Parts: sequence; C-alpha cells; structure tokens
Amino acid sequence: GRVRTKTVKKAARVIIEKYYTRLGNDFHTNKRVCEEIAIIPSKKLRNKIAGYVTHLMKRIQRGPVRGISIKLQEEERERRDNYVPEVSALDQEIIEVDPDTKEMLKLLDFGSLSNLQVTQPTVGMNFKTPRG
Amino acid sequence: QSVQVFGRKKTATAVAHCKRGNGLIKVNGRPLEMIEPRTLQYKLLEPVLLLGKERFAGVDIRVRVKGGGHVAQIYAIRQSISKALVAYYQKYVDEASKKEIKDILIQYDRTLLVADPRRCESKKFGGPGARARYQKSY
Amino acid sequence: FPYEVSDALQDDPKGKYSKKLLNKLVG
Amino acid sequence: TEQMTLRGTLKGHNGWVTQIATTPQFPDMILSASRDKTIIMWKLTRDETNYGIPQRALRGHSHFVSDVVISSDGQFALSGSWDGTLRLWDLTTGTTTRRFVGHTKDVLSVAFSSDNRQIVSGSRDKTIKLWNTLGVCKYTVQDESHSEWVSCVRFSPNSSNPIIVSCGWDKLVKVWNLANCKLKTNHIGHTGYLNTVTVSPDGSLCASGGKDGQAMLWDLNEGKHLYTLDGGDIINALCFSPNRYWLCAATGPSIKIWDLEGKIIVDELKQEVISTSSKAEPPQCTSLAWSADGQTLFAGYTDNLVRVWQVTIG
Amino acid sequence: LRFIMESGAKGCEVVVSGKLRGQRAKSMKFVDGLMIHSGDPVNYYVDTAVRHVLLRQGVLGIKVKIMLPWDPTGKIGPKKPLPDHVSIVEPKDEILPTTPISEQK
Amino acid sequence: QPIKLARVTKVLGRTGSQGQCTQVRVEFMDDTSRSIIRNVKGPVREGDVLTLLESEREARRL
Amino acid sequence: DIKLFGKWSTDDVQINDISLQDYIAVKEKYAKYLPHSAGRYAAKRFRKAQCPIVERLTNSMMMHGRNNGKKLMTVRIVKHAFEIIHLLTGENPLQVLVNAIINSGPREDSTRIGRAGTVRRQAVDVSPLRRVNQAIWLLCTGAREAAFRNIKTIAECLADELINAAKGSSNSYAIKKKDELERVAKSNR
RNA sequence: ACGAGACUCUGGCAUGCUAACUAGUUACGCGACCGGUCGGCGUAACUUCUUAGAGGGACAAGUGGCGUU
Repeated sequence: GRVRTKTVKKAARVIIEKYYTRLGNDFHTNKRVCEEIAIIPSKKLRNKIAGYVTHLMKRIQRGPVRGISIKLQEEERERRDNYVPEVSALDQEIIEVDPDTKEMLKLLDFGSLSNLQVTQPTVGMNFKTPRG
Repeated sequence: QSVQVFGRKKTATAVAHCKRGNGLIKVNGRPLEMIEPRTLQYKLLEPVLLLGKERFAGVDIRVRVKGGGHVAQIYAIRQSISKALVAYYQKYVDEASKKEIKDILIQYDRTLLVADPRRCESKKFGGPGARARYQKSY
Repeated sequence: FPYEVSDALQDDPKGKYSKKLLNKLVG
Repeated sequence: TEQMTLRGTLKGHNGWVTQIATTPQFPDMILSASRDKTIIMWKLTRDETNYGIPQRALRGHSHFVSDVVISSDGQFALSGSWDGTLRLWDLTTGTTTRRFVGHTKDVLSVAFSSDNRQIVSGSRDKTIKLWNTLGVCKYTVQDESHSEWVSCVRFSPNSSNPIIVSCGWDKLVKVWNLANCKLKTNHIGHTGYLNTVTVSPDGSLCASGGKDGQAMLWDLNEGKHLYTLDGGDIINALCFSPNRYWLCAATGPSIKIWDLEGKIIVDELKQEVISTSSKAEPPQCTSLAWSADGQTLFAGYTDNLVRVWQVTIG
Repeated sequence: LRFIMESGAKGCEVVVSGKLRGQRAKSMKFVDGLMIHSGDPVNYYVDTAVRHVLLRQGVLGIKVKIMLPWDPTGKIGPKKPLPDHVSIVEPKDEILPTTPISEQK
Repeated sequence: QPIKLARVTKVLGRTGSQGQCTQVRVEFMDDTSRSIIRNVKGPVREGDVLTLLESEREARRL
Repeated sequence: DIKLFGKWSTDDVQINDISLQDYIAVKEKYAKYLPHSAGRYAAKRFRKAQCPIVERLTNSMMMHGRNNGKKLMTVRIVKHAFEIIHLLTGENPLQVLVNAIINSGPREDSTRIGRAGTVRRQAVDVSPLRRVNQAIWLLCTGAREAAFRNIKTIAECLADELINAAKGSSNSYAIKKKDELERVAKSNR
C-alpha cells in the first residue's frame, strides 16, 4: 500500500523536468524549489515527493524516463538524430539485382548501368507457411 | 558536570545527576546490586562487575528513577548505565576510546534504544473496548 | 425561455400533468 | 607539470568538503561540516589505520550546518544552520558556548572582506538585519549591498585597499568598498541562474555561472564584461583558485584540471579504486579548500569519500 | 449561483429541499465550479449555511455552500507565507538579448 | 530417503486456501538430474540450502 | 570476554550445517549480551523473521492470553529456564535444549495438500528453521501441558517434559497428537 | 469535476525551548557522611524525566530478490 498518488507523481515529474540542475539525490533541495516556485503546504507530501524524485533519479541514470524530458537528454537525442555518417549506406559499390528487376530497369531505359550485379534467384518457388 | 544523555524507558520518571564518585543506582532506596524485583538481578548485574568493580568509580550518578513496574526500572537501570558510561567516555576521554566503548556497548545492544509513538489504544463507541462490539452475529 | 413549466415538468416527467407541460413547452 | 600518487585509503568518515572558506591554517587540524546533523573534524596521522580522526564533537546542535569556519585563532569562529542558529563552539572540549541567530534564510556561508568587520549573511526573507558579536547594531546595512539572494562572498587577503564583492543566485554581482559606499556597476544576462561561485579577492576577475559549469569572468575595474571560459558540469563549485591559476572541476569520474599552458586536460594522476558509492551517477563537487602554502588540496564529492591532494612523494 | 461566480468564488452549490411543486418533496440542487466534501480543508475552505423558508404548503430548506480562494479576505494577492493548498506559481522566465554584442551605455 | 545439502534455486511462492504452504522446488546441489516440488508450511527463502530428508511424494494436487 | 560466572561458558555451540545462515541470524552484528531487550520488531517491515531460538521459547508458551500483564514474567521464565535446564543437565541449558529437541520432534510435520486440505496431511520435509522453531514450540506447549495441570509434584516436570518430547512416553497429550501426525506422515510414505 | 489520497486530531521519538514558585537544580549560607536538606529565601545559565505544553526531521546521500525492470 505505497502507491504514489497522481499528485506526488505530477509534482515530482514537473519538478524534475523543470529544474533538474538543482536536483541531485536529496530532499531539502526539493522542498526549497517547492517553497520558491510551486510551494506545497504539508510535510508528508514533501517527504513523498522527495522519495519519488529520488526513485525517478535512480531510474533516470540508466535511461530517459517516458514522462520526463530534460534539456540534457533531449540534447543528446538531437545530436544522435543529427548524425551524418561519413559514408552513405546507399553508396554501395555493387548492388545485387534479380533478373526480373533487371528487366524492369532495362525497360525504364536504365539497363546500361554498370553498378548492378545480376544475382541468380531462388531455385525453388515456395514462400508460404504451411496451412494449419 | 553535564553529559546530557539521561535514561528513559517507557514513561518512567528518571534523573541522572552527575558528579565525580562511584557509579551507583538507587531504586526505592535499594542500590544497584540489591534490587527491588529481586528476580531479574543477574540480567542487570552481569555487564559491569565481571569487568571490574572500580569501573563505576569514575563519576557518581544520582539515579533515582521513581519507576513502577519491573520492566519499567529494570532495563532502565542498564539504559542509564550504558548511556552514562558512553557519554562520559565520549566527552571526557577521547575519540578512540569513544569508538571502542561504543563498539562494546553496541555489541551489548544492536538497535533497540528508541521506539515509535505507541501505547494502550483508545476505545470506540458501539463496543466494550478498543476493537470489540456487542452481541455476536454468527 | 419560460422556466415555470420547465420546473413543473422536471419535478415529474411522467405525472398527471406531463402531457400538458410537454405540449406547452413545444412551439 | 606535476607527478602525483595517492597514498592511504579513507575508511573512517561520512562527511564531505561542503563549504570551507579559504583561510590559512595548520596542516594538522582541519575543520568541516556535513549533512549528518553533526560537525566533523580532521586530525592527520598519515596511517592506513585511520585516514582521518575527528578531534572533538562540537555537540548541542539539532540541525545540519551549511557553513562552519574556525579562524586563525581557535577563539574566533562562525557557523550557521538551516533555521539559522549561530552557535559559538569551542574546540577545547567540543561544547557550545554562546547562541544567536545568524542565517535569516539558509545561506551558503557568511560574507567576508579584507576588514572582517561586517557580519551579513544572505537572506530570502526580505528582513535584512545587522549582526554583531558585541550585540549592538551601530548602523543598519540595508541597501546597495544585497539586491537579491546573495550566494557567497569570498575572503580578500590582498595587499591593496579593500574591495569586496557579493555574488548571488540572480545573475548579479555587486562591488563594495568601505571608502565608496556606493554601487558602481551591476551585471546581468546569463543563460541560466546561479548555484554558487567564487570571486577575485582583489576585485579583478569575477567568476560566475553554474547552470552549465562555465566560469564567466567579469571585469570589475570598469564594470564591463571580460570573457567567459568553460569549466565543469552543473555544480555549485566553479572555483577559480586564488593560489593556483589552475582550473579545477570534479566532473564525471575525474577532477579535471586546466593549466596555463593550453587550458586543456593534461594529467589525471588518479590512483583511487572503485566503490559501490560510485556505481550510481558520477561524483560531483561542491567546494574546494586550498592550503595557504599552495601545496595541499581538499576536494569533496557526492561519493561520501573526501579526496585530498598531498605533496609528500612517498 | 451567478452572483457567487461573479463574486470570485471558484465553486458554489445550493440545495432547495422540500415542496416546490406538488404534494411530495423534491430536493433540487445546482452546483458549479469546485467543492471539497471531505478532509480538514472543508472548514477553512468551504462556507456552509442552512436556512428555512416558510410557504403556504410548508417549509423549504436552503443549503448554500461556497468555496473560498487561497489568500485571505477574498484573494487580495500573495502575502506573508501562510500556505494552505497546492498551487503552481509560475513566474516569468529569464530572457537573453538577441544582439551578439552586449549593452553599451 | 536420501540425505544431502539440497541447493534450492527455485522457490515460486505460496499457494493454498490457508496460505501458509509455499511450493519449494528442491534441487540437488551437484546433480542437475532430478528435482522435487513440494508444498510445505513455513518461510523457506530463495537460495537456502535445505536438509534433504525425502526425495519423492511431491506436492499433491486434486 | 563475557561468560557465565567463573564456572560456565556460552561458546560451546557449533552445529556446522551451513543451512542456519539464512534465517537464524548469527552472521554479522545480531549478537546480544541480553536475552531480550524490548524488541520493536512489530513496527519494522517484517524484520522479525531472523529471530533466534531463545526468543521463540520466550514467546511461544503461554496458553490463551492468561500470562500477559507483565513481560517481567517472560524474562523471569527465560532466566529460570536457563537455570532449571542447567540444573537438570549440568551443562549449558541451551545446548542440551537443542540436543534434546533435534533428536526428536517434527521429521515431517503437519502441512496441507495442494490448494486446500483438511482430510489428511502431507509428510513435508520440514525446513531446519521451522523444524527447530516448532520443536521448541512442542517443548513449550508440552511444558505448559505437563508442568501445568499436573497431578504430581512439580519440580521434575521439565525432566518428564523432556522425556515426553524426546524419549516418547505415553503421558503428554500433545505427543500423542503428534503421534497421529506421524501416522499421517507414514501414510504418505 | 466530486469521491480515494493528500488534509486534521491522536499515539513506548528529540540534548534547541537564551523555559517554568507545582519537577530536581554548577560555582550561595545550611549540611553527620564514603561538591548534595540552595525542591524547606530565591539560580538571574538549567531541563533529564513533567508541562505530549510551543518551534523538528530521517525511506530511500539504501541493499537483495520478484515484476514488462
């Protein structure tokens, strides 16, 4: 019987997502940031919010939490998004192409390309899961 | 001489007045050795005298705990003994002696010094007692 | 909007006077 | 540069380096605070049996202490608490002696100047009042010195006329003289707010920042901006050392130090084993203490272990 | 109810109970805004009044319950700290200058 | 009725309409061949080394 | 060191089963000079499951609720069990208590069948912690069955309680109920 | 949005009450006896019990296991 009520969860997530720089692994920091901006008027509530921010910090070192968004994690993810590989994946020297798509390319006036490699197709013609 | 450690078990009214002399505990006029219950004597006399009799000659303590009930002043006397010894050796010997005497008094008692707020509980209307009602419904 | 007949109807939507109140409310 | 090795393991403490204003002191007896509702001490034995033995427990306090300082003489001291009690502790017997209220609001530390005659601590309660060891308020210091929440005011052991400065959590820093009594300039315009910073004891280069770990150095000579340099992570310790031009920031797993040669990371000189207290988020730093001889360094952590740089070459 | 809403209260409910139409008695209530029914913050955050009105048919009971705003004397504005309920006071964020060079006097 | 230091690596939990019966899967220390599942009353924690007294007549069902 | 006078020692207990290290707590710091020092195990998050044998003897004897009123009586009967078993056996009372309860008691005690059972029982491999604790429970309830409501002179009733609990005389009623339980246990076999 | 929770009162927890003639008490003036009848003027420091009388914090600066972690 220790399920954190939505009051605690919302307050803790808002506090963490907003002023994570001031928030480490403690309680008085949370009570201070409360009494500064969004003051909470009780004591057991402040203890439970400190406990939930502690738990969320324990779960946030291993990875980004679903309900929170720091500038740090968003920054890391946008740097990963902006990643430009040195060599393109589509820049292959040789591309394997089946005879049917080869004929299709020939019909598109693209049969004179030299970067293709006609690959022998499947010997058999079975591709379905046995019914049952 | 002020050590400010006391000894308090349950709600017994106690006094720990410190001034140099032998360590003696007076209970209903009966000192530490000859005790009022007359049946829990070894459990209180074992820790101190087996190590030395002059051991308590450091600072005399007026311990006049007007305790009623045997579980009240019994183990309150040992609470007082341990607390007075630990505080005297804390403030007035040195830190290393603090560490060793705290180690021996903690192997004496791991963690049972201080309790939670609880006592005999209140009574509710509709029944004779705290958790009980009138005639039964089978 | 007339509220007297509305309250009289809302007190009992299927009473003795329900038909007259509903008819008066229509128009 | 320098070659350093770590000798002796820490096994008998739970405290930190929380806030010790730089003050000359003997290399044997050191003082500090903690978050264990107690005041801790530092006795040097240079032995593996105990890396540090507290001297005496200055008991009588019911709260944590956010600021404790002993002066050159053991009979002059200052302290503060979360509620703000200013208690006078003697080191001879480890007992309190006198009681006042020092911190109107829990502040990082008390202010210091080259005169050491003004006792004013930061307050968020908007009820600034003068403190005096005598107990008499000669004049109320109310305006032109602390416009907003002031973070810390550093010592000024300089060879010139006294200039002191007040740093705060509101993107501000104020100059202050006892021969001026006026506000010359006031700076503003940081990207993020402040946690704790240092300043020049001679009022030449003011270090600000901490929302990202950068030390922005203002010039107080004309009140303009000098430059901004990069330091460590988000911490309340961006310490431009007065003894060393070196920049020290305990970030990630290392005390990254930048030298005057290239202002980059050159030496780690770490000989410390791992611990379970570091398996969580990497250790940060809160404050640093430097010896008056420019030889010894004491750095804290959130790792519960206190790191020391000592020049012994054992 | 419209008066109370225009008065500044963030909730009111009024109940008129008894005979309004017919021989039998109806309990008719209107509630708007918010209204706490439980806990301690119903004494210092809710005002309740019970009154009786006579009629040729009988007596009608009037129960009026009103919510109060946060700060005393009807939400004058924030004052010395006496917190009593949850609130998210969001101040204006810091703004940086767009121009590459700083202020010149 | 074999006697051995049974290395328990499988304790599933309690089941029964009186709720004191835990199902322990007694596994032998260095056998890795046979295991027995038993309904027994009392706290038999995960990882403990049981005293082997009987290796048949498993927890009965139905 | 700490001992019992200049004539008795308390460091003569070594079983070496390597199985009493998960529930019987002797590992790190659970040692006491005190047989019982006002435990607050109720307020703890079920931190009462590493309880030793002497406290089981302390807390598992009283019939109904007709002893409570002063834990003075609990600690006094702990002390007098100490001394009386010492007088009976001439050595460490706890050591011979363990010796005379292990050699008997629950080999496969009362435990139900499947999801619900009251017709018969199951011959259950009794865990060492619960076997030892329930054997001490057997001795305690046999002590309050024989020493209490006895038709003879009560200063040897602990000797005859030991006889009933280990040797197996047809005197104690609890031992014949346990005999029926053992008959069920053999019905399993 | 109401209810639940939070909230309020209440319970074997405090070495600050610049705190008390009802409760003992550092240095006075009582005092056989191996610094006390200064609680028998009244200690201006008190405080430990009492005042549950007023201001406080400490389930996560925790560990192991189960659980979609």
